[PDB]
Amino acid sequence: KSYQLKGVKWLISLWQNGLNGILADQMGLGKTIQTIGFLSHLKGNGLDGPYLVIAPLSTLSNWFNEIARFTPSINAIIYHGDKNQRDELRRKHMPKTVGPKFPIVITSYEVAMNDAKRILRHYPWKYVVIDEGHRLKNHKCKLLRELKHLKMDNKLLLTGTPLQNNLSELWSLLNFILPDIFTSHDEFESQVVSKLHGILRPFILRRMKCDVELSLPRKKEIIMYATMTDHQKKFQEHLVNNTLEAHLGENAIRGQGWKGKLNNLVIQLRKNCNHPDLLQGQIDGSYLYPPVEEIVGQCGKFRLLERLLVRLFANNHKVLIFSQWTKLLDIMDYYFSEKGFEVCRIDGSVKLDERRRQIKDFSDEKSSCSIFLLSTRAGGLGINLTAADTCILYDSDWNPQMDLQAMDRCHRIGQTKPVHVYRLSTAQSIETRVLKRAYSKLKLEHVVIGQG
Amino acid sequence: SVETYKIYIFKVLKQVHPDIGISSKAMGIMNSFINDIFEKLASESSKLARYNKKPTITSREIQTAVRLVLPGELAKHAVSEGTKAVTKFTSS
Amino acid sequence: TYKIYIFKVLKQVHPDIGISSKAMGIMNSFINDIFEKLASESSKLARYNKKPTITSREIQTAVRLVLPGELAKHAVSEGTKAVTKFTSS
Amino acid sequence: RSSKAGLQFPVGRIARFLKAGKYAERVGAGAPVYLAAVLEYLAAEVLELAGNAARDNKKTRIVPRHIQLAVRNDEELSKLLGDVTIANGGVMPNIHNLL
Amino acid sequence: ATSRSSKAGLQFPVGRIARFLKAGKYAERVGAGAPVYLAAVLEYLAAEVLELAGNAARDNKKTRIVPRHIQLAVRNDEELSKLLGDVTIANGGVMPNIHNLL
Amino acid sequence: RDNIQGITKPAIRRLARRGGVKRISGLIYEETRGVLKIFLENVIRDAVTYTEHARRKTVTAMDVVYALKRQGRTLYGFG
Amino acid sequence: RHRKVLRDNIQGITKPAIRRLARRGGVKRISGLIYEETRGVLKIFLENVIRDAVTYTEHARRKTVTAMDVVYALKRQGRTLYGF
Amino acid sequence: PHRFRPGTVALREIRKYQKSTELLIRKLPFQRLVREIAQDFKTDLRFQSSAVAALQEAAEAYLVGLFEDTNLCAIHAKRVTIMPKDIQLARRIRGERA
Amino acid sequence: FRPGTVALREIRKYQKSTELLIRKLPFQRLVREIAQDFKTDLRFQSSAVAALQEAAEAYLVGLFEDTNLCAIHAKRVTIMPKDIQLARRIRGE
DNA sequence: AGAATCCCGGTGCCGAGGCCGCTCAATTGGTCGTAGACAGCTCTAGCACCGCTTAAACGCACGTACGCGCTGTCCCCCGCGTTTAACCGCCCAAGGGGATTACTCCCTAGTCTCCAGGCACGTGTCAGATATATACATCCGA
DNA sequence: TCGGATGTATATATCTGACACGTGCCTGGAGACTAGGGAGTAATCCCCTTGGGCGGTTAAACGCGGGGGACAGCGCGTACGTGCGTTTAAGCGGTGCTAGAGCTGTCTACGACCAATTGAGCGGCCTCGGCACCGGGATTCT
Ligand SMILES: Nc1ncnc2c1ncn2[C@@H]1O[C@H](COP(=O)(O)OP(=O)(O)O)[C@@H](O)[C@H]1O
Ligand code: BEF
Repeated sequence: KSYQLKGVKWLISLWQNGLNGILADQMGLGKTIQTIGFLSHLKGNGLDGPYLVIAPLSTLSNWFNEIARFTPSINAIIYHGDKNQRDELRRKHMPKTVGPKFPIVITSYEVAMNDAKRILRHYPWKYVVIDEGHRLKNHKCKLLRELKHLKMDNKLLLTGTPLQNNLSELWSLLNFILPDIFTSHDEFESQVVSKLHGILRPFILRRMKCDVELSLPRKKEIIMYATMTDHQKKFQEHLVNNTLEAHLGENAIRGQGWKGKLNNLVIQLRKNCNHPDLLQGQIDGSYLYPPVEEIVGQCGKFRLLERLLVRLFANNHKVLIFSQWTKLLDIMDYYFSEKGFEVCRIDGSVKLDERRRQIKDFSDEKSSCSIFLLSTRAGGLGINLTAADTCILYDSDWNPQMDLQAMDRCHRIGQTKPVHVYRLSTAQSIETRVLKRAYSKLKLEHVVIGQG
Repeated sequence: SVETYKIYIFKVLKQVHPDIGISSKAMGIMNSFINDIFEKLASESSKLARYNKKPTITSREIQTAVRLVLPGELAKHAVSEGTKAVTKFTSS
Repeated sequence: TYKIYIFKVLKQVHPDIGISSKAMGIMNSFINDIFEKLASESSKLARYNKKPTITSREIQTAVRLVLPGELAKHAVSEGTKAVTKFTSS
Repeated sequence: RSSKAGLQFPVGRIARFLKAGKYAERVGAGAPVYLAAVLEYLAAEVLELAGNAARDNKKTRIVPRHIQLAVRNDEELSKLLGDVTIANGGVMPNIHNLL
Repeated sequence: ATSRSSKAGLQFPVGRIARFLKAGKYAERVGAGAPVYLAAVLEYLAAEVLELAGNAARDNKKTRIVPRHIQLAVRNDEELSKLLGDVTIANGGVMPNIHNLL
Repeated sequence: RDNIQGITKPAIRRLARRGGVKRISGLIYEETRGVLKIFLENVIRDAVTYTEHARRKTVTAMDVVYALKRQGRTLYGFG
Repeated sequence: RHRKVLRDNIQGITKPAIRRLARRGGVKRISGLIYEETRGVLKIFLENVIRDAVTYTEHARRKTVTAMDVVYALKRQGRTLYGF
Repeated sequence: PHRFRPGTVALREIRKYQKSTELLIRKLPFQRLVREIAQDFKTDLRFQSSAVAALQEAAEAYLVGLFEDTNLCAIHAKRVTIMPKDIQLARRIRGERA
Repeated sequence: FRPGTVALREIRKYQKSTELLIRKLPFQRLVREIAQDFKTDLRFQSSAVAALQEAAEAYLVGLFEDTNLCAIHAKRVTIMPKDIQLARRIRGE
């Protein structure tokens, strides 16, 4: 907790100079067990005044829970939903009169964006705190426009991956967290590496997973390729050439003359490399999910998952599965549910309070729902799964920092068992192209880390 | 780079209703109307010169293009005004 | 008039049928009407693209725009066959 | 040029348009003048009706609805613009043989 | 001096079509395949109508095509009735049509 | 001159019979007499304009065919 | 067995939309067989226009249907469209 | 006396006039009509004798077309008789003057 | 309210407005499926699909208001598919 | 009597109107060659008067069957309320597509030279018209 | 259900006047060179159509009274169809006879082409108020 005591030493300092800061603390530690600490440091004597917290739907819940467990009594309230939010607005506390009962205002990015009018009226907010800074990495996003209408006399940004894509996301954030850094001229950084470290030493504060305490044994991220099977090769060529919509149209049970999905070959070849059923399910209606239930073994990457999982049940340590889409997680669930495994799943389609209890059950150690399906953006940010021990990323791309945030989900203060990561992939395929692109993006990331 | 009839329609409107203004959608509607009418009259004049054997489009067959393209009471005024201009153009 | 040529085509499809003096007038009017429809559609097609030449692509698009579906489908093949025989042979 | 004629439209641009579209080989001198006068006349008769329809609605700026109403009331213009649909102009309100 | 029609294998006058395309100045220049294509299309349409008219004349047990037969052939067929939708063949007449008691 | 009455009732009945009609009401005749005059006025007003453009004093047979083609009514058989 | 969640696009034109169109036409009562008749005349009209607007696009060597092809296709059928 | 039932001599007339191609109005009154109409636009006119023929044959093909769809309006309304209502309906959903 | 009184409310409400009565996304999906049978692998400008909807809705509104003259001619108030067919029979479609 | 509605004070904000630096369009002047207008003549083209025949229009009487109104039944469409899922949506990503400008060639427009077509006019040879005749088929009334 | 009134449908003829070839010049073909440039086929930067998501929350879908509109049937009587005996007037043929439409010859004016200006308009800077846009109450309503 020492680091977290240096985390509260530096946000009490920021409060002093009248500065704004980007808490880029390492993901998987501190942050919130450090945000509420600063918030009690001021709620004591300094009160709360207009205090507003905005965060992703999944975290809002975890935050309320943490408040209920770390702080003895912080008047707080979760302003979630619409129309039902109108009643709690006043059964909250006086309109603008801020007393020892004025409850902490916790909202979401949608609510904040859709009805800023309501909160626009409130006094200069003592401290607006935005949980996931990456949300504002675009300088034309409508949330940013609506976020300026608020009269804010102080700002704060929490994150763990400040830059992911390029430097312009650093540029857009700065202007926001600190408009004293307007610099709306492409920036002057572009030797210079040191010059950038002069501007950024004052605010950015990052730690590291190694820190000092052993706690979490080192993790291992390892890539285990698979060999594309014959049928997938047949599908791939019939696309590299053409007439796939027709050779497969030979069946085409539904949507006769199914639209040639000949767009962005990369994508219609990645979907193949994920599982060929995705293509077959559309060209031919096939109301029936693969009835043989061993046609799933035609996918090479599926067969490597299966064997991995049989060897990881040999020990039973709970696994984690990630994917880019939700059709593919669905195929997986079908497959395993036929064998009989009990699965829990939280994608974006599932509701909020529904997914919160699923975790509260998955977190129940006695219950044997070991498997846990989870889509990237779905619930790869803000969820503690110390119960699980192994993360399998079926597929992820276009932004490497997307994946990391997931791995940490399992690997976070309190995870005693050492963590592995199994980035599956298919050798000599479109997947490797993406893998190399990701490596390129990381290359940039490591030049950024050398900067650090 | 893109030429239209915006200036001239605006000046005509200020000449008719000194205080009314016009939005952009209505301005586009009015531009399209003028283009449509120009194309109609010009194509009819060309074809009508082609019926006779003449390679020249004079003013007196802008007359009859107008009398074929415009209906009744609308043409009898337009024709008149046309003659007006031409007289004031030449005996100037 | 096209009468000569019209008569030739008749003696190809019905070698034993003749034609009344008025029916040949009808056929002449029909040919003169179709030619002018196609030649004006080609003119518009060339002017919409700012080209000063009416090649055999303007004629093909004018046929697709003017003739009804199954009729246009066969007219196009006839014409392309003629142009191929013209240039190659 | 087109100040000697009392017109508000460009005779020079009209002549450029007429000679560009290759409607004929030679274009006379009174042809752009005649065609530019008969266009400002039609513009002036549509705009007056549209402004009158604007005045009734207690408005000071014409909108597409006003052009629609002005065209659909008058008989001559409705006969001339009989197959045109003024993008977003509504319809002329009408009820038949029932309350 | 072989004519253009024989080179194209047609019966219509490719050269006279090219002259008709020039005169009237539909544009400035005219390609070398435009009149061949246009003449081939005109011959095709002519043979279509004449074949239907000859069938209609045989059906009426005649051997000479008259306007009535052209009317019958045009207004029986689908594409031709669409194309010649609003044309009046003179000295032809409407086809038989009685509906209901009327 | 009452030359619209020269379109007699038997001729209108003949036209209706060629149209397929079985019974005629007694008020059809004055309606038909009026809707024929409008058609003729439109066509003749265009034909005479074509005539006066040519500086001729005789309405000819293309003036009529051109007037008809202009109003959607193509006519074959007259040049 | 699950998975299949598809419907003829023709239905996306819903009964309330057809009633709104009829109400703007002046109609007071509507039989229940109107909807499948309107939904069939609309498709005929629409595929007559798209077929010409795509032909106008194939001539120009383009791959994008522009708002001007559609205007020309509509003018070919006797209906003029002002304002784009 | 031997009479026919009402509407049997009318059906043989429909068959008679739908096989012939002749011109069903008297030629002189039609010419007087068109001369009276043209007497407004220009006075002292001359009519080439093939122009009045074109006019007559353009005018009857119009009335025959109008009658065969004022007879679709009558059958839509559960009748066999045509009244002026049918002509007005037909002309109004053709746009002839709307 | 009694049957037939909030209908006239709708005739009055919808003849004053100017906005579009078909939902945009399903109409776009329809116009895309009925062009797959002329040219595969085709894209539309966003203003090309707004122009198709403006013309289609105008067409349907214009057809509904003479389909209503046919129903009144037959002494009814309810439009039936027989009326649409009479209206399209005479307009020429 | 519970339901329907306009007008009048309160609200922002972004599109219409001004300014602008400009550069490429439209003006003035000057030549040339060939479309105008025009005058003269000729021969078609149009119109009009007359007498005769006969076919069509016109008036009329009956009678009937089709239009129109009134009444009853039942069914299906409308209005309202609840619950589900979809369009107007915030974000994500690569891309292909689309209007740009490049020397390069060859492919149309000319100016001409003659063989070739075609169009007009002068003749016969019908073949589908028409009238008389003969069955073979159909409305009609009882 | 027959027997009768006619109505169309087959078969004899003549009889045109037309449709078919064969001439005649005379204008349009095709053929050969030359010129200019108009496409053609490249190379590049981009604004731009094309997938996922993901919320969410209007709008769509479902169901339930219950009346009011469609449709069938029945009666009456009025207007239109059929057939017959007059009454016009269109339509065959003969006279002319002017008022045009068509072609050619001749000169003067008018429009295309081309050089050198310069002030019109177009794309892109800002700035403020007439659109909207919200509650909040008096008034109709069926
Ligand atoms: N200072 C602390 N005291 C007690 N438990 C702690 C402390 N820091 C971390 N933890 C435990 O580790 C978990 C992970 O830390 P958390 O604050 O959730 O991380 P993150 O920074 O990702 O939000 C906490 O939920 C809690 O159980
Ligand atoms: F709140 Be932590 F980033 F999971």
